[PDB]
Amino acid sequence: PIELLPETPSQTAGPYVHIGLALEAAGNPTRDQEIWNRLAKPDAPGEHILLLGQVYDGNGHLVRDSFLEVWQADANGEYQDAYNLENAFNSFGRTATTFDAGEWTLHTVKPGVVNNAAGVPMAPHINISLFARGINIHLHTRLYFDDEAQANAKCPVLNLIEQPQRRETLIAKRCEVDGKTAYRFDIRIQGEGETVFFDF
Amino acid sequence: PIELLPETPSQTAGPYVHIGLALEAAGNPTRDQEIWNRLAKPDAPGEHILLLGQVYDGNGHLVRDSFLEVWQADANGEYQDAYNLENAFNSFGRTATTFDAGEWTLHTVKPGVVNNAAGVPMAPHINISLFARGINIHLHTRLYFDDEAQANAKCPVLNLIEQPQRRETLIAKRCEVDGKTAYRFDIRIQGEGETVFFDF
Amino acid sequence: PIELLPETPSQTAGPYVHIGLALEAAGNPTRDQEIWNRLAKPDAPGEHILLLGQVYDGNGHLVRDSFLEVWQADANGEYQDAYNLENAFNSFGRTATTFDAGEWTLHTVKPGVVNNAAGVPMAPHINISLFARGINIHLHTRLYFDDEAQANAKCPVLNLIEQPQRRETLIAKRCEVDGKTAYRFDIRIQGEGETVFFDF
Amino acid sequence: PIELLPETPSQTAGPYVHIGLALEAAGNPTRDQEIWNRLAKPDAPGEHILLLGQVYDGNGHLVRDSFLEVWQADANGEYQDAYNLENAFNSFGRTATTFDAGEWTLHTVKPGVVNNAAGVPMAPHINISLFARGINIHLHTRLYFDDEAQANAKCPVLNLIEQPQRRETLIAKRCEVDGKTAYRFDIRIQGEGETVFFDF
Amino acid sequence: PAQDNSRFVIRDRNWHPKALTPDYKTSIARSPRQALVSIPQSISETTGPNFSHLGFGAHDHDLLLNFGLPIGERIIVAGRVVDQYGKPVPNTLVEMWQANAGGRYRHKNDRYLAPLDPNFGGVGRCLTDSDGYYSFRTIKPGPHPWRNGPNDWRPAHIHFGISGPSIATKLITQLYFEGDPLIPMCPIVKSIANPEAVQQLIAKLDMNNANPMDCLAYRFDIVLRGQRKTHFE
Amino acid sequence: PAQDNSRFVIRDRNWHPKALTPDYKTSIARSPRQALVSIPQSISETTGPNFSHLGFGAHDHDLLLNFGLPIGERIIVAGRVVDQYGKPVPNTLVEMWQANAGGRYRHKNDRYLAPLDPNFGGVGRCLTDSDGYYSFRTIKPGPHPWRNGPNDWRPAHIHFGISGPSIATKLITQLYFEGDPLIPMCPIVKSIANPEAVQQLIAKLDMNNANPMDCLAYRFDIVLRGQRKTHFE
Amino acid sequence: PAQDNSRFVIRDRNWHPKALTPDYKTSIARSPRQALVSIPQSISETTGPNFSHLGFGAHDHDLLLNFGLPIGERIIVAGRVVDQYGKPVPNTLVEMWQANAGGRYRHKNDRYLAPLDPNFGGVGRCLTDSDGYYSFRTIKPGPHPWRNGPNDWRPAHIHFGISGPSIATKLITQLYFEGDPLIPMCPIVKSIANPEAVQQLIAKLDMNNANPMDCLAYRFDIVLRGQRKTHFE
Ligand SMILES: [Fe+3]
Ligand SMILES: [Fe+3]
Ligand SMILES: [Fe+3]
Ligand SMILES: [Fe+3]
Repeated sequence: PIELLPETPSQTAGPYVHIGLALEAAGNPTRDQEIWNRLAKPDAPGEHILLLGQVYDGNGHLVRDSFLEVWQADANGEYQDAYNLENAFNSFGRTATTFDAGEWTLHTVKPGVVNNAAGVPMAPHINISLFARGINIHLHTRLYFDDEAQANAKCPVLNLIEQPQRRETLIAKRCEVDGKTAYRFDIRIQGEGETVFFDF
Repeated sequence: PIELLPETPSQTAGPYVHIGLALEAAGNPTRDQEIWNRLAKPDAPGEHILLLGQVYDGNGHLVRDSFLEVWQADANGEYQDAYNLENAFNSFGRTATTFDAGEWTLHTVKPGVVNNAAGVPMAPHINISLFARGINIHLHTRLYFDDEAQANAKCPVLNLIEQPQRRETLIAKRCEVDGKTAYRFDIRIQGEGETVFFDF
Repeated sequence: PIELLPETPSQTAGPYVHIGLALEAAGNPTRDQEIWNRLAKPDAPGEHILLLGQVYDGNGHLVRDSFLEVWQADANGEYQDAYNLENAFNSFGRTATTFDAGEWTLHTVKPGVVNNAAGVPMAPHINISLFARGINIHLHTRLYFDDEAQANAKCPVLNLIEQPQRRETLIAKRCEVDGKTAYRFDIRIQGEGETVFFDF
Repeated sequence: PIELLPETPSQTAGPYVHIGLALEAAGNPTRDQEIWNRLAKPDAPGEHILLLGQVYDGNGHLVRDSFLEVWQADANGEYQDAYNLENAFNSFGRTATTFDAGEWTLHTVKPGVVNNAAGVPMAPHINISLFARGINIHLHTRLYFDDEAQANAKCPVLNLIEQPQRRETLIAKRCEVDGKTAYRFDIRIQGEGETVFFDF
Repeated sequence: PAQDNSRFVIRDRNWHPKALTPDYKTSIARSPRQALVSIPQSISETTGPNFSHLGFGAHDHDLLLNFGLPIGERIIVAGRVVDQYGKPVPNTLVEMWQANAGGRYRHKNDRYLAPLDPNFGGVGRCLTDSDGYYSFRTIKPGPHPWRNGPNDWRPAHIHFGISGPSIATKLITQLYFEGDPLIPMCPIVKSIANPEAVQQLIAKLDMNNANPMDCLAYRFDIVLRGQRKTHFE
Repeated sequence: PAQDNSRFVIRDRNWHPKALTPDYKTSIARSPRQALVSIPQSISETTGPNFSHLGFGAHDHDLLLNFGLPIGERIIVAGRVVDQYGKPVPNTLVEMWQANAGGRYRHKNDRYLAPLDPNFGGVGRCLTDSDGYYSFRTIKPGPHPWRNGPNDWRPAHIHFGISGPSIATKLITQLYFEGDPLIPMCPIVKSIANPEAVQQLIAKLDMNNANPMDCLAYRFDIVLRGQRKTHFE
Repeated sequence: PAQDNSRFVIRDRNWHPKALTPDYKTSIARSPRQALVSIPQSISETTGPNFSHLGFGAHDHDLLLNFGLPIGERIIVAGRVVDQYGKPVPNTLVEMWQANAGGRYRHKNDRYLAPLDPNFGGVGRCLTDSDGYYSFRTIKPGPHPWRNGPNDWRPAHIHFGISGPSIATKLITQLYFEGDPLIPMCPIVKSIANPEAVQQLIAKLDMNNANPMDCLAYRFDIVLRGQRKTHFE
């Protein structure tokens, strides 16, 4: 058969990832412009929400050295690829968990609906990529919302997960933090309640 | 790079180890002098104690064919390398678990403190090596004492174990057997509450 | 290591180089436009000078079949790369030595100063490349002026030559031909007073 | 034939030999004990002499980065191998030529006579080993004295050198320095008056 | 906004290191035990951020000046980012981090006894040019011990993160240096099963790109997943 | 005026022939005994003449018409000029000269007994096109005896001079013809130590470029020093 | 005093580099043109100094302490000194010198732009033990540019001087590091015609001698001229 050039192989991000990708978090001087955890400016249209979570290893211990990358649509269900700190809203961001802060936080807006390749609407969701020492190749997942049950029931992506019980691992639980709409999304890398990860 | 001669590969002790290393336990005639489970004679200095434990496999079942070897300093924090049955204290000994007895026992004294190579004191501990059928290469562990919380907190070795939960697995529980001071140290080879094993 | 395609290897220009590159000199019909020894037109700005010299071999015998190429800045220290016979000045030219005329001549103007990569000024100089039967790969040298001691003393290139005695081999000696300003630059390929040759 | 382990291949001493073998000369702080240019303390038996010289390359240019080691017998024709700064005389020493000092100097005594393997007397001489950048394997020579004509004539080593003319290259010329008895020994590595070098 | 016009060649998960590679101790507790769920590519996966407008500082990519001069071997690390079809990946973000010449990281948690270099930070970023080329100037990092086996040492290495055209192509990897004898002993390197794949992570000495009497150069090219147009969907 | 904006890859003096190659007698007395002095590239070394504006005659490149018809094998010699990076070198000057079919040069000093050809000059020039291509039409030169050893013969050859972008790139060489048995016997060829290097001077028969019932063709590509932009200087 | 009681196996001058090795330019004017004169061994040549009584300082052999801590890869260079017959050479003087982590030397003449390290001198000395063993603690030196060809770089190396039992055994050499890609390109290394000979100068990575979480180790054994007793003389 036909063989293209092989893709450069992946390697773990290692324990010091933060010095390269999360300057502030690493407690190191940052540059003029940094890609961080604030996707939305206070004036961005849409419902402003707060996302938070913890990452657990197979022993049920917190992962205090992870790095997370997020990608989501704006309130219109539109992906905004031109990254600029001047923008009211960016579709991309980065967050982390540290020895100092075992929990990550992201300031954004609830994503609008997007259609899959076949023209079927997917429920609102945030695409997540998880990196850390011990992870040879990054893990992909999706964050759905517990207040979109009607939508979740019909998502073609969620419907690909053979077992219903596993589907719930993808649902962030709505709460409030300082009288603000927040969602809690914990990731379990291994074992009991192991979060679903995708390949695409 | 420089390569030395390779070390002779390990092999499991097998199910009949007792015939070679634990004659009595094997219910076979012993020789004049045997290396067994009585490290100290009643007249040895230090706090006389009884050590006992059980060995569990991954299914939570008793390991009834194990063989153990211990190395510890005397009461004064000194290692007595000259093995002799005439001695009041021998730093080395051997014990086992049998079909007949699923629990092992050792008669010793609480060891004194010894410094690590960097001159930092280590909490009182007993060095253990475990062998059995199903174990291809012997397992190394340490037994520490619950009534030494202060020393334990600062042990350079215990402190190398990343998760505090894991450290607890090396702590023997003080008790009394026939109203005599004893400590119980159970070993879980696999799974829930799996005991920390070392490499050195 | 990374290896690029190999440069085509050099070969001696051979005994007849004149037929290909010095038509007149070769006593053969010339073409409409030829590249020769008149770099400056009477009306070119700068001090008009006449360059002359002999080329000696290792036994001190004249080399009557050499071919030389020159590259120099104009009076303003500028390299004029767009070669055109209409130009009052061309930064490039060609000369030779024949059995007929064992001394080469070049009509030009004294070059202006140019800076090295580091921004330091070089003493006025002419770059020269020498070819001839018996020379497998051309030789590179530079012609400097005896009437520019001040500059010469500071030239970062001249200063790269370890032995001061060797530096003098690069200095053309001022004179006059027909009461015209001239400079004589003899090249010694081998032996006594051998001319400095560069690699770059 | 029988082959033994090959000797480790030699390499040039390089341009900074001074930092490793001639601290002072190098102008770096010295250690407590340094092997240097004074073989005889003022109260050493024998005739106190001063040795000096220059080293020349193939072009007749001074070699300003040479390093020389010397080995000679005491006044009684005895080799004193036990090196000690406390000794009135050491048979071994080191000197150098530098950018600052183009001439090396040695403070010693005129060596007594020693016999060759066959029992024949050798004329008074100093064994020299020369090192420097550009020299891949050190050069061995011998320094003889002009005031020992009779002995020189019968030297079985000097006599191995086929041409009388070459023999002279090895004779130090008596002089006086600050009314002190001195001998000048210039070394010419290559060309006209090239000094004899040995193999043994 | 971004459009769903491309498809990315499926990853070869036998080429990349697996999740569980026991000699690399930390991977045991950090590898999923369930199979990964495969999903069709949609706009969510085939799009990603474009960093053409991020405001890059003048010395963002020059580790010699972005933090006197650091001590260590002065090198230029350069290469090109192309896809599996061999097409250049223009204007893509390349981020890198490393230790100093002594193998010490400028991070709290690094207690290695080799000192910090007052003039060295060890973080850089560069946007590829029209042709997919990037370059950094830095000092060659030193190997460093780590608590894995009792005497484990990572070979000298530089951490790299590449964005590519989509979240589907985003990759984090590590560069190693030609001839390093530590390479074959490293359990992180050995997480990779095919030796042919290991070869792709080795930067080659590049005398052609070196600055004489200044610094040496290493060449490291990166291949992201092949991008094709959707067809007959 | 020209500007200093490029650097050239350092030549490999172990690839090119050495100065002293004793079998080639004339080299004994014309080879320097001191070492070349290495100097850093500056605007003086990295610029050179551009011959784009020289006025070339219509048959400058046609030795069949530039001097009846000459006697001998009608051939085209074509090829491309690229740098070490594989980049084409456009508008560069290519000059050649050779003997006639009998191995006689049109030069006073040539006293070989093979006659001159009244219709043959043996001089040509061509500026490369936008793709670095050049071509000539001539007749295949014959071997010629020369006074080196007692029975020395030069393989049939064509002399070449190529300008390139700078004086650093300029080069003079010789083309030889595929299969000529005299090649391995020539002390001039032999001035080159590496056999792989000799192969680069051999022109290959090119039937694809030949004109049926008219003339054959040979392909001879040339590689000049690799040119790159300056960085971190 | 010393006595003439031994003979040394004659040197193989085809194994050692020759005097004239033109690619290493300074060797052209510093190589004798006349042949060496062979002489029989006498007391003059078979004896040498014994350094057993030199008063060495406590850190003479520890470059980490003998000049804060130096920046760079912490290593131990250890090995044994033996003769051709495989016999240890006890209580012999071993001296070494090198550059810092950046290839910079602590000498007036070293103008390279890489900074000096305020905590590194680069000189050591050690007396072999009863078994012929020596060891030093230092940092791995960096390659350095030098003016030979226009882009020459010495491989990372350490200069060694060994006394041995006589002036006939005295040697000066250089140690190179396993896998360094610069090795094959070095005109100095190439002064050695035999590849097998070159291999003898490469120090091997020695994980067995390393101190976990502290420093790596390299092994470099030295072979001096065989020493035998006189017979039938
Ligand atoms: Fe790292
Ligand atoms: Fe058995
Ligand atoms: Fe010819
Ligand atoms: Fe050196």
